[PDB]
Amino acid sequence: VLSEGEWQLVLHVWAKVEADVAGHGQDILIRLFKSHPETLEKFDRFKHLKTEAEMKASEDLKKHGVTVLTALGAILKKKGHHEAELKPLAQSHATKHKIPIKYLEFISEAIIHVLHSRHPGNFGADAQGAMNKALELFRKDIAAKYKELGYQG
Ligand code: HEM
Repeated sequence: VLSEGEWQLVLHVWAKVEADVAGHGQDILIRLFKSHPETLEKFDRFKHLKTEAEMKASEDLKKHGVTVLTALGAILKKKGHHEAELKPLAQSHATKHKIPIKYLEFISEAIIHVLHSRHPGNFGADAQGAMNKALELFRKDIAAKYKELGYQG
């Protein structure tokens, strides 16, 4: 369970993200695909992209990144009260996309890398700790839902 103070560190950096969610989404997805190329293979729409340049130039990848970060933003703003938001996401990611928890750890890593790089003003050690706790909470709740749904994850 996060403290209010932890949630405020999370939402303070998220507010900066929201200055340009499309750019942040591109950086995060590209970092994920570069750091863990196996994750790209889950995306039938994107797995043809060969290079970072192709990824940066993809309008559809940018749109998807906005979709992803907007969903996660909505989850973070619930400050842990995210049961309703998690249900459809867990279902799609378990049953249609088949995303293991290990891959959710990888995208969590990518989020943290990007925030650390872009926002050292609002992502010092304490703030990163808070964001890690929020993402661990998300992953723990997603893992419990995967098990309910029948997916080992
Ligand atoms: C912060 C974690 C994540 C969030 C908030 C998120 C959010 C979303 C959202 C909102 C969608 C669109 C609706 C849906 O199908 O549920 C989506 C689609 C998808 N997600 Fe995720 N996602 C996350 C992590 C992952 C990861 C780690 C992978 C793969 C390694 C993944 C693979 C996919 C795929 C393959 C689709 C369908 C893409 C398409 O339209 O072609 N997601 N995700």
